[PDB]
Amino acid sequence: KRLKVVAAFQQSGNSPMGMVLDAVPVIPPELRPMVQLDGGRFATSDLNDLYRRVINRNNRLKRLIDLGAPEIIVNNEKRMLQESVDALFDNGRRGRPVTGPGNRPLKSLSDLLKGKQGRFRQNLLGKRVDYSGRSVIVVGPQLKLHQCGLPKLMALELFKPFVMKRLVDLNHAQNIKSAKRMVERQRPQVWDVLE
Amino acid sequence: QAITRAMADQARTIRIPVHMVEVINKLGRIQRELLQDLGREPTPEELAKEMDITPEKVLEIQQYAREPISLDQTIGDEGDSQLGDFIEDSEAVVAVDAVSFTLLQDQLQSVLDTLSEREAGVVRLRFGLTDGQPRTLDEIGQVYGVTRERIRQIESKTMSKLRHPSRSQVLRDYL
Amino acid sequence: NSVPGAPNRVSFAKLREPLEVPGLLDVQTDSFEWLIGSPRWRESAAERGDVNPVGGLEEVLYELSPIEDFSGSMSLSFSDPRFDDVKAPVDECKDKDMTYAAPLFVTAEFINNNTGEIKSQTVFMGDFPMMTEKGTFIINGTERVVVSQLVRSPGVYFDETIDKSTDKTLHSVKVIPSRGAWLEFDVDKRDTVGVRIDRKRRQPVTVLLKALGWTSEQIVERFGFSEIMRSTLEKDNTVGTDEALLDIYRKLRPGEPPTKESAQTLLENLFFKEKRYDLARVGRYKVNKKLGLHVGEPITSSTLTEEDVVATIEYLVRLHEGQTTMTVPGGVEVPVETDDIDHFGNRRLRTVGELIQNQIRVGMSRMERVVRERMTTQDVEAITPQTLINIRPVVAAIKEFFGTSQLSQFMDQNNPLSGLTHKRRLSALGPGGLSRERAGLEVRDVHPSHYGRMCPIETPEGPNIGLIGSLSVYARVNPFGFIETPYRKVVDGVVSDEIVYLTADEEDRHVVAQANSPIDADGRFVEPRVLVRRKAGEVEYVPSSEVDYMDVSPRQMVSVATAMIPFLEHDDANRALMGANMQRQAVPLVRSEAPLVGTGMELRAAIDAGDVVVAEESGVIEEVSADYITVMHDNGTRRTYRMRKFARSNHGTCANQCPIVDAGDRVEAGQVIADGPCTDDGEMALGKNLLVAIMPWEGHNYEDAIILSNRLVEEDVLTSIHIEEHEIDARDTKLGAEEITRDIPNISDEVLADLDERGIVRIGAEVRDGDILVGKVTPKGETELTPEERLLRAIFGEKAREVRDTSLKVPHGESGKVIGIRVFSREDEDELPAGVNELVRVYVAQKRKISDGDKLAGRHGNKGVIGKILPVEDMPFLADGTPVDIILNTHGVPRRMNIGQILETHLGWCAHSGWKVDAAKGVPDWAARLPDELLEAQPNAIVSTPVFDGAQEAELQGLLSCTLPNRDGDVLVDADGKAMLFDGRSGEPFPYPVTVGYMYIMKLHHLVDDKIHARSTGPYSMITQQPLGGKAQFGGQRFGEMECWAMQAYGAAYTLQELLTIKSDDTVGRVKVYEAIVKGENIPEPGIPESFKVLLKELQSLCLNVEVLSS
Amino acid sequence: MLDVNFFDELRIGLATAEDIRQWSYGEVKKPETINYRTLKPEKDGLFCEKIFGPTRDWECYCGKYKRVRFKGIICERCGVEVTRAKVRRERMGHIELA
Ligand SMILES: [Zn+2]
Repeated sequence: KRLKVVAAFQQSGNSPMGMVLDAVPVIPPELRPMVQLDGGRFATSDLNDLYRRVINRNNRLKRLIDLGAPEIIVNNEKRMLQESVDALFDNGRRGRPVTGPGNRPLKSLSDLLKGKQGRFRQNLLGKRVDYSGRSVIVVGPQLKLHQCGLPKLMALELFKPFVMKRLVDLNHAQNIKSAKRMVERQRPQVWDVLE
Repeated sequence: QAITRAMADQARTIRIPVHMVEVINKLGRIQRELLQDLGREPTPEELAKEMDITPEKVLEIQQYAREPISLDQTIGDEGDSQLGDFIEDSEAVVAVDAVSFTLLQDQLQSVLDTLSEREAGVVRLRFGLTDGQPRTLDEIGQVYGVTRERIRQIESKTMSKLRHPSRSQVLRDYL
Repeated sequence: NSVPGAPNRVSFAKLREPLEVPGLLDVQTDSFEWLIGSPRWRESAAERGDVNPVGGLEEVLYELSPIEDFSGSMSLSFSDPRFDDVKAPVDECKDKDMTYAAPLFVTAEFINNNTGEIKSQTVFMGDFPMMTEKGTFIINGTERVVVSQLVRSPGVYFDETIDKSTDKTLHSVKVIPSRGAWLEFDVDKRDTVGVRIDRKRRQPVTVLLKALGWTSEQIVERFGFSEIMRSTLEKDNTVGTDEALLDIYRKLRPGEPPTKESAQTLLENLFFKEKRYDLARVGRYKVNKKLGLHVGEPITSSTLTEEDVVATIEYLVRLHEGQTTMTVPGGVEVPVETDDIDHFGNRRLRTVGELIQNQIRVGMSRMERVVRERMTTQDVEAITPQTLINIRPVVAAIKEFFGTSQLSQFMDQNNPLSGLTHKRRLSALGPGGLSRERAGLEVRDVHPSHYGRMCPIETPEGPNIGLIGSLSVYARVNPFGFIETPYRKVVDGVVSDEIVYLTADEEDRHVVAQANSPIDADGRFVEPRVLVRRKAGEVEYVPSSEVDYMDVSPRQMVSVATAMIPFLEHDDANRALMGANMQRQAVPLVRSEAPLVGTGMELRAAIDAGDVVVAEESGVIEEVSADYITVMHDNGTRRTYRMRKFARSNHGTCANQCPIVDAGDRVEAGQVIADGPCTDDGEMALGKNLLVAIMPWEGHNYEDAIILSNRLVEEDVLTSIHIEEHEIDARDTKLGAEEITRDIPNISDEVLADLDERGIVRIGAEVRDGDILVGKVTPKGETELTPEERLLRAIFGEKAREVRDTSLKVPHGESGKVIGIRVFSREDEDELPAGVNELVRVYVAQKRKISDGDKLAGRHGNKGVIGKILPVEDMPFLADGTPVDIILNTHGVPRRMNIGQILETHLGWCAHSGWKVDAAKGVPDWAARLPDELLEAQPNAIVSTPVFDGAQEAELQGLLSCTLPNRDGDVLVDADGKAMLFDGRSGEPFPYPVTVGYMYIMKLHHLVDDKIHARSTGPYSMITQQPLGGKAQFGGQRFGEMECWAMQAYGAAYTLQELLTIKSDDTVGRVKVYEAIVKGENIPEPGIPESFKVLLKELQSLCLNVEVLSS
Repeated sequence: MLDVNFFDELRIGLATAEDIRQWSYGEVKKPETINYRTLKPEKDGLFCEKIFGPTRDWECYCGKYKRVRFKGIICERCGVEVTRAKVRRERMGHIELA
């Protein structure tokens, strides 16, 4: 079991120094957005809170080291730094999870890549797609096997650019903006080109 | 002192200076002390009377003290989705107005090419279309060997011919 | 009957009910009465436990007081919880969005034991929300309803387990008290015992009994017969009380050196102190009953005691010996058996009183902490209770409970039955409950104790199946939290009228009889063997003389939503379940015709739902109008009931109230005055009576599909008024102020015709999807003014229009007329939220007709969408020429096992056409047991059928035999129910007769208008560029990995890549594709998804060097 | 590495501190996110524009350059490299641990 990792660290040209960590990266801000909602309320991805905790602990440890403090306080600060990086990389893996407001575990980096709600099986494997709709089904016994019914409004919404071009070409609308206005108003000429 | 200072400038996701976190704390304490003595929520005008300051500032500080919320807390009564799934990305390109802008640029190029080339270049560099910067008249004179009054006159000719309904109707529609 | 305005509902019921159904809202009103301690509840306990009449608030205050300091020379106490009048009546608090609440007052006694002074200060506790007559709270205008919760009652629970190694039996216990540390006593795999204290797996009983001041002689005297515990005590290996105390300290508080006194006080503070271990008043009595400790003593000292521990030891060890009865020294004898955790004698019911009590208890705990902090920091005699008190945590706790809590949820009100069933509903999820993931298969099952207490049919079909249910119709909540049902007691085969109430545990020691037994009016069952329910839920035969109880009535095991299903006993449990669930989600039509065939529960359900006007005091009617009714009471004074017209329900339905009285009639107290949304003459009416043919017609009614005639569309038989509200607020901003004004930039005039100069739509004006509603203009600030914009304004002379027109517009896919506009603003001196200064809300209503895709269903489990609405010509019609209205398939009813609705169809046809039984030469054999006044029935006569005692097959067949015609001489249906009918398409008669008759159908709240959605290019999310989801947002269907499997299996690669990259994610791909399709150009090559780049950056941020190599 | 959907292999390995500081475009050293009043990000904060690029397209902190013609030039005042605005999704930060 030990050789399983020792041989990997041997034959591969990577130093095991990477096991311990002394310089922690910071995700791009747009991946941890801070956005003002309608009403002045602000939202954050809980990553800003963990990064703030890391920054606070690191700065306080710097102050303790530079000032000169008894080794108990320095050890406590180093332990807090270790636990803060712990919470950042994987919250709740060790000890009780770091909790914010509302008494809920915070979403660390690991929790953003795990399970159904993780990125892998929620955004990468299957995505919400455009040019799609959904509606109730009704038996179509008069249809042919290769045919299927479609609501007029749903068909209009789906084929919006298609009818846009096909009607601005037939001079019903002078420009694309007029075509959009006709489509949104649902002018009678729209239905013929839609069909 | 150390604990209060740290809680002031370190305990907030949106950091607030101590000089006015002080007045948030005092506003809260006075409002909750007067609420029990009066029996009702203290109107911000009365709170301002206790402040010896304008009420509008009281509403401003009240809306400043509000802390941010979490994007990932489950929003429903049943746990199925997070808040961040329901926030629209404003910075994203509309993908409809882009094609509209391109076709508007095409229409502008056609209209300008319909006009005389000197006028087209004059207005193009006057409003900085082909380059990043619009230019003043003296630049137009230095690039066309004319006085600035002549450029004013040709600009007058440009928007005079541009008021022609042939262009006016074909371009005004694009809005 | 017994209702002053009850319509004449003839009934097929054989036996009579000794008691009427109680007010089905009594589990919400009575619990709140206990909470407050109203005089009604005060006298209620006067003959039901007057030994200690105390309310919930009184109990909490008494438990809290007295609170003192570390010195004990100064303290504070609370008493006299007095309420006050409500701030505003219900409707105005529903209007301007304020909580229906009243101030709370209590008296505080400040004592100073050092010298002695008194300070009785009447402190304002806060603003306590109140419960309305309907049993619903109002929070911020919205109407919220709290539901009771099912939890394990704190106490003692022995259980049995098989080791599955040598088949040795093992017995474990879990004394699970609320707010305390668990104790798990059991017999281990080997002979000794395990005494797990707070999850620490060491130290058998030897150290515990020794730690209680005993030694080896006590444990050897108490236990000489139990060789297991004898072996254990021999394996003590420890001598010394202090040694046992320190050994406990090892596995109870490690990390701190022990001392001689620390462990001794630690044990008391952990178990025998009522601050860290207090099984509630329910728990102490449960323990006493389980162990026979105290049988005639008042309830006090909620903390667990030592004799309780020794009795637990004795009970467990005797259970391991297989003993039957244990007699504790100093108590009565108790039989020894394992305790079931799902038996309703061990599952309590936390009603609204208990939940609000717990939240108030948390608030008072915070209160005690803060007052304990403050009473010392201030000098004596300079301190007053007002400054000792800071009521903020109490109101914070009540606001925390009422909002953003999943046990007090938004009222489900789209018809009276949904409101009735939302309250009086038993839930199991929430704080202290079990989640659906935490829920096993055993809990979801129906326990034999569910009978009469909780309905076994009414439960949602989704993931929450079995977790949440509904209360029975006769069920009662004991003042103790346990559930309880009434039952008549039979003595020596004599049935008494005396009604006594039994809980789940009291039923085992008795034998209850069958609900519908052959009673001879003398109390004696004609046969000795009678269907009875035994102790363990077993059903068996038994002679009559030894039974001692009987059901009060049939339909006692069933709820109120399922008691409205006619011919229930002829239906499968699953279909009855779904029918009961669809009864909850019918829509209020515009006429609400009463059903021909139903059950007597409809009248009571409509009456006590609270939404039908009931004359509180008898008297003549002074005057009647649509808006109001003025009724003159006998004692001179009058009363005006203000009718509520066209009010939007929580689900956007109609709630009109039409009076059904005249200007000169006399009304008695309790008679229905006006009808609600889904009521006719004060009785429930959730649908319409439609003629039904059960033939499969040309495939348009294939696979549960249902076809309708155009008469329903033309006659407005099934049409619903739907109302929506659109809030919009103008608020202060650093840019300035947003104005509700008509100065809207770059808008035409034909769309400005229907706005007032105030800037909002004229009342009574038609709008549709995309039309502007309120003109709200915001300062745009600044941006990059395009040069092209400058040339644009230079061509027409258009102003810069310095403001942004983010006005409110009708969202996609709705229309209708506007009903009302409500506007609030700061200069109107209103209580607007801090930040907003105008807020206008507009009500738009449309008369939604019935179309394809709308779901229609019966109350027997049959459902289906409208396959087509074909004209009146193409409908099979009888020889009289009346076209059928609704046609359903025949291939669903026999397979799905819902034959009850066919019987309902036949009974409905009999009730519609009318009947008379020829009583010339005596009554026929089938009608001998049929009651009088049921042998004659005029056309369109309403009937009734109790769910489990209704019309039998023979009676219905006889009724079908004689079905006298209405106007002409034409017996359309034959004796067997089927009838000839003429095709409307080809014209020739159908070869064989088919069943026809009147069926009660209802329109469900799953209309296709609110269910159709489509998008081409909407908005996108922030982190990943995937489009959002839902109907409020523009949406976009989720193409999950399961569909990715199908597309990969098809071998279609280009389609999959299209659906992934450009159609969803690749931003440049999206815009380029849109440009290409608009320009009529070829769609370009898909790019790289943005979510993959997001994942790469995320993985990089996790200290993982991930680089993609070209070569 | 140019992201043209021409890939032959994807590799993952332990990241040393030299790589972590190589990815970063600066060292975030202040726990400051957004100015409570100006509604702007701060210097060396978690949202610093100098480290992570400009929030608005083609503008520095004080708006010295608000024009397209400035491409790829890092301003001398705040060091915000005037460029396109989605670099906030691409660039990266790092913290030097005590
Ligand atoms: Zn700058």
